[PDB]
Amino acid sequence: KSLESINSRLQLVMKSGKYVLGYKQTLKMIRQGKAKLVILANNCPALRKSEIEYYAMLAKTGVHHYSGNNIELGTACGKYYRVCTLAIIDPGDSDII
Repeated sequence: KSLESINSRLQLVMKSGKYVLGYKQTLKMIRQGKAKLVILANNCPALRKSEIEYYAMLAKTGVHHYSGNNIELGTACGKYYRVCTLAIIDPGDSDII
């Protein structure tokens, strides 16, 4: 995996792609086979990381383990709250996949 940060690519998804935020919707999208890529912050709860990784494995869906924390991920998503996980359904114009 490249050392390059995904931050700018994530911003491109926010602007041009399709995505969901949060455990409930991320898990739903994984389980329905709609998730093209899942992202997890480094300070997500361990039990939640494990659950998401497990279901993503069954769905053959890639998981990118974000190098930063949920403050950084929330900020990269243009939110004013912490974000632990999201599922990208359509990358739009981002070469993120």
